[PDB]
Amino acid sequence: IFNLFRVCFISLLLIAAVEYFKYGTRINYEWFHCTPIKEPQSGSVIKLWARGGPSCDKRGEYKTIVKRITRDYEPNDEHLSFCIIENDNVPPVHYPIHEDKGEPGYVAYVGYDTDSELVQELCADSTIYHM
Amino acid sequence: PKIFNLFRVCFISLLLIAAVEYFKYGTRINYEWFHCTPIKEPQSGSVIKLWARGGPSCDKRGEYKTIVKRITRDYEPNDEHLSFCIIENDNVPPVHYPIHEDKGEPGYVAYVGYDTDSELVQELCADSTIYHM
Amino acid sequence: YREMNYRHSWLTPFFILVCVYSAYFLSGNRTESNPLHMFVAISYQVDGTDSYAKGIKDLSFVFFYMIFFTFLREFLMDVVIRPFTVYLNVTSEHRQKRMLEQMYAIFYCGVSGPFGLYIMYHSDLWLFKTKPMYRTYPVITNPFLFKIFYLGQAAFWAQQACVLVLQLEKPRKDYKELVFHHIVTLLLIWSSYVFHFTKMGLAIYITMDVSDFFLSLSKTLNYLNSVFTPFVFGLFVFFWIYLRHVVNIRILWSVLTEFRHEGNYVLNFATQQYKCWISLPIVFVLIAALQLVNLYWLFLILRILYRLI
Amino acid sequence: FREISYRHAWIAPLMILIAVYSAYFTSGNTTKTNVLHRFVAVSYQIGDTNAYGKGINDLCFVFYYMIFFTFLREFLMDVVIRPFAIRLHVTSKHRIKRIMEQMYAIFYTGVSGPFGIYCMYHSDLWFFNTKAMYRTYPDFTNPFLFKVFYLGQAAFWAQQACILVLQLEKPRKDHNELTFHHIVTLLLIWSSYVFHFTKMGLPIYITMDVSDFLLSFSKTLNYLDSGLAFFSFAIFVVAWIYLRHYINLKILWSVLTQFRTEGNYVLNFATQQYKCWISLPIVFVLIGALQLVNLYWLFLIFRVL
Ligand SMILES: CCCCCCCCCCCCCCCCCC(=O)OC[C@H](COP(=O)(O)OCCN)OC(=O)CCCCCCCCCCCCCCCCC
Ligand SMILES: CCCCCCCCCCCCCCCCCC(=O)OC[C@H](COP(=O)(O)OCCN)OC(=O)CCCCCCCCCCCCCCCCC
Ligand SMILES: CCCCCCCCCCCCCCCCCC(=O)OC[C@H](COP(=O)(O)OCCN)OC(=O)CCCCCCCCCCCCCCCCC
Ligand SMILES: CCCCCCCCCCCCCCCCCC(=O)OC[C@H](COP(=O)(O)OCCN)OC(=O)CCCCCCCCCCCCCCCCC
Ligand SMILES: [N+]
Ligand SMILES: [N+]
Repeated sequence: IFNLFRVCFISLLLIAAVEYFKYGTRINYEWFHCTPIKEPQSGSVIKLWARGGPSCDKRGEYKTIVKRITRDYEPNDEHLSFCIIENDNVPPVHYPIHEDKGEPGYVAYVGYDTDSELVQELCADSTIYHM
Repeated sequence: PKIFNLFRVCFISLLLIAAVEYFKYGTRINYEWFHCTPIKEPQSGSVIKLWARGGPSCDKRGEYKTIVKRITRDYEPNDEHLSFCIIENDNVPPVHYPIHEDKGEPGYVAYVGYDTDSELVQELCADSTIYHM
Repeated sequence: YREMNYRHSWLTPFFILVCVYSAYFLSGNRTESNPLHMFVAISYQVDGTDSYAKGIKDLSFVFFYMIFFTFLREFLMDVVIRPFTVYLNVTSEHRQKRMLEQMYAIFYCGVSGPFGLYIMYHSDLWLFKTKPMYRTYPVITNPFLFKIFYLGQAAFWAQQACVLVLQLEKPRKDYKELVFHHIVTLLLIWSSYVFHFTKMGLAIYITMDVSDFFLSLSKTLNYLNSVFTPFVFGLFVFFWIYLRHVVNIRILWSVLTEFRHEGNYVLNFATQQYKCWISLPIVFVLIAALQLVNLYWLFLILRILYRLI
Repeated sequence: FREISYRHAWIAPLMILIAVYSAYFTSGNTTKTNVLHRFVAVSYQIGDTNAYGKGINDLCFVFYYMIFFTFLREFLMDVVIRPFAIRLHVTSKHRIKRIMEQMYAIFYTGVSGPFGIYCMYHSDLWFFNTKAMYRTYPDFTNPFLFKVFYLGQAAFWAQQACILVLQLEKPRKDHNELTFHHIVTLLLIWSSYVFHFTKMGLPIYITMDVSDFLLSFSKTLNYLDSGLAFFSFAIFVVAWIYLRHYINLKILWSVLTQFRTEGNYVLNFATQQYKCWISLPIVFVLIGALQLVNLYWLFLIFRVL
């Protein structure tokens, strides 16, 4: 009885354990597939895009870009400005398996507002988003 | 063994100490899940107006994270490619939401729809940048 | 009732099944909206097409049909085969009880086996075709019958593992192998279903089921005394070698030469595409481990075959 | 060799103490870059300011000074306290064992209280100011003294809890009572730091230490037959009354009132703003549970009266 309950409980935990792995990986897939790459421009400003294989699709880059924008900068310390520039010249799935990748499908320039003017120069015509 | 009883407490304690450090880290990176409520406003077959609601802790970052989280989860680009835009309400500061229910305009709204309604997402975006997924 | 409950152990599960089935059908809707459809039928049908997805209700189907098999297990015992063993006049408490364990193995191996073949016949996997195992991977949704098969086997082997862990009868010297057989069979059934390897696992399950059918049928006659015991045992070696070794080796080889070339091979967590260079060692290890166990069993059958001669 | 390692139990942890200090000091780095700094000194200093952040190196500091307190405990008992009992002509070995922990208790709380009131004095928490407990919340960084105090105090109680867990001497009537105290103080020390409630935990801890010090001083004078025991114990009841009840009740009232009025009362996980309507019951019941224990303990003191 109790032994069965333990067998059932541990088995159901394994079921739930595997389910969350499938769910979490499917939901945070960009973490496993998209490597954020930084190019510090000046001050707090950086150029930001994600790199990876076929699974690092445009959505994954955007999620990867947003993650570091929203984690490497604390608006409650200082307000920040950023822009995410889509690469119109690649499809959502563009990155090949091998390391000779092309232009990223998404790029972002993000910096603290003390550097606001710089972000605008690097963002050019792209909309400036504030956090 | 007495020494075993030492390690099980030093394991139980460190577990507790880390569980809390994960709680204080996990809630801080996922704060928008606690503080921002995603308000979805359907517009057409796949297009929805998408924004977030909350208190002062629902930063403009929280809305953007909340809106992005839904664009990137409520829509599957591998099933069908996705079009969206995020429009900033530049008439409010990044911390704008009051504690009470008379929130006012959100700091961010996004119109997102599958590519079948891409022409329709374009219309609602009203010359905002259109992002593709 | 209580007196009937003890003598006819199947009564209690039988009452639940007839009640839930009656409640489900008396509800009128008899569709996915019914809370009892959570249990009595398979859920997550893809619109009206013959393909069902996976989700929490699958366990509700499995749990409910653990009760169903608990009835069927105990019902066939008390009403069908135990009288048959008395009709055969075994006249031995231990020998008869074991012969029951094997006779029940005929009923379910003799039903699931042909069912797995009927499913696989109505599929592109026919005759253990290893390419289809991978072309359509991930198979996130299953046909009606494959979902019925996988959850039905998960429901069946969960019940068998459930009663075994309860130890309602004093464990025998082979209890360890029964635990391993049930826990490993459940793990393979669950892993293949959860990770969208149902097409691969149906072929492997058919081999393990079909060979077992002949194992129990061969073993059953060994408990008896008939001229058919060597004949069925001879049929068993043919089916064991062909299914547990020839087919499973061919499935093993495909995990090394069609895991990569058939279907998508780029890992993509977004799309649940787990067939990649990381899963290949795992699938190979699992199937190879099963074959290694099969080889150990093959050693037993081969030495028991020399003792037969 | 093992004979010396036995007669002097403080040899065992003096080796690591000497190695690390000598290894740390001899090296020319002696800053946060050195490997031993995360063990020997306070980590996560911000700039040249006196405020220090929190992090895992605060667990390497605790663990390293758990060795120091394991040296300090056994060294003082095996050098000064145990001879002090022998040179005091104590007639009972069981009493000798008990006066070991109290005489050590007089020491460690007798220097902790003075350190704690020193920390509070050099802070705007002086006079047990409940306003300061909440105006600046969250306090993600701490003064040098604060982090040394709490991380040193958590090291001290972690080794005392550990020694109790390994039961160096199993038989003890109040082992369950001590085990509870050691665990509680190590939960309130940790919980208040990790949740940025160091300023509110400092006064609560100071009341515990200053009262504990006079409890131990009174108790030792009870074992050490002297007329001073009652006079010292009299100062304990008044100090206990003021510290465990008047101060803690004032802190409890501020939890009910000033926890909601001073500082930010809007929950904000982004900024770790846990001072809100949710943490209010948690903070109240935790201090309230502490007060109820003090209420029970006050009754026992009155029973002694
Ligand atoms: C050994 C004794 C008996 C032990 C149990 C019996 C053995 C079981 C053997 C295997 C049988 C089937 C088990 C798996 C069925 C449910 C898990 C599953 O497949 O979930 C997948 C589903 C996601 O679906 P998928 O298609 O993978 O991707 C998303 C779809 N677009 O996932 C989800 O979205 C939901 C994830 C579910 C997480 C919860 C995990 C289980 C926790 C317990 C719940 C119990 C309540 C329901 C069951 C009641 C009866 C017990
Ligand atoms: C040893 C084998 C013994 C015999 C096993 C097979 C017996 C079949 C009958 C058992 C009792 C259940 C009878 C039917 C109950 C209600 C079914 C029902 O409502 O319809 C089928 C249901 C969904 O149908 P419906 O709601 O119509 O929706 C789809 C079409 N619109 O979907 C369903 O079909 C759900 C119910 C399926 C019932 C069988 C499930 C398990 C069978 C798995 C194969 C055998 C397992 C044995 C394992 C041994 C091998 C080791
Ligand atoms: C009483 C028991 C209960 C606890 C009560 C609370 C008080 C005691 C707390 C635990 C003991 C002290 C722990 C922390 C002491 C060292 C703190 C520290 O960081 O040292 C500063 C010192 C100066 O250099 P630093 O400041 O690192 O460089 C500039 C950038 N900050 O850093 C260095 O460069 C040197 C590295 C530190 C060396 C410390 C040597 C300690 C020697 C014994 C100390 C005894 C403490 C107790 C006092 C009574 C002892 C009988
Ligand atoms: C025996 C000790 C262990 C010896 C080995 C040392 C290494 C252990 C490694 C395993 C355990 C790791 C647990 C997780 C560590 C925390 C991770 C971390 O960096 O968390 C950050 C956090 C500070 O957060 P903060 O930086 O302020 O927030 C971001 C900016 N807003 O940081 C923190 O707030 C964490 C602070 C931790 C220190 C707590 C101080 C009190 C300790 C109480 C004593 C515990 C003793 C346990 C053993 C004995 C029990 C009887
Ligand atoms: N990664
Ligand atoms: N929420």
